[PDB]
Amino acid sequence: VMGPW
Amino acid sequence: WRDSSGYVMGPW
Amino acid sequence: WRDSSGYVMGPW
Amino acid sequence: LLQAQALYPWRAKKDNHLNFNKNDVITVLEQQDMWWFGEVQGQKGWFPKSYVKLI
Amino acid sequence: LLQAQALYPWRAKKDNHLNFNKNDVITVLEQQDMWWFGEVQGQKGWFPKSYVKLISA
Repeated sequence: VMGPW
Repeated sequence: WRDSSGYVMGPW
Repeated sequence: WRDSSGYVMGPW
Repeated sequence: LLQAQALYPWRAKKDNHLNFNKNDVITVLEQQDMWWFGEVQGQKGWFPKSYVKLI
Repeated sequence: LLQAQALYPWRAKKDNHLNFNKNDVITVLEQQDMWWFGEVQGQKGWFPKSYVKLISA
């Protein structure tokens, strides 16, 4: 899962 | 710049 | 150069 | 001290994005998953990482 | 080796600044917020980031 940015 | 507006607000 | 006055003293 | 080279041009869409052309060199300040934060000619801003390759 | 190309001529304002002409290529050695430290014309010294772009290959 990637961060939001 | 770590506390800067342009950085803190993010890209979106 | 990393311990030189020209460097360590900065640009101002 | 990390440098990246633009692969395609990018035009800012917000006041905290960078502008740059193909082959411009950008100093990379921070890296998120989709966007990086960098510097060109003393101006700092966000840009998508897909637009650059590291040097 | 990191290199910069001058967008504007620059003239030293202090004993530890560089001098260079528009389009000159300068070796970049270090940085602070708004300034580069580098080498050109056989001197090392500071110059502002606004005066140059970085270049590659």
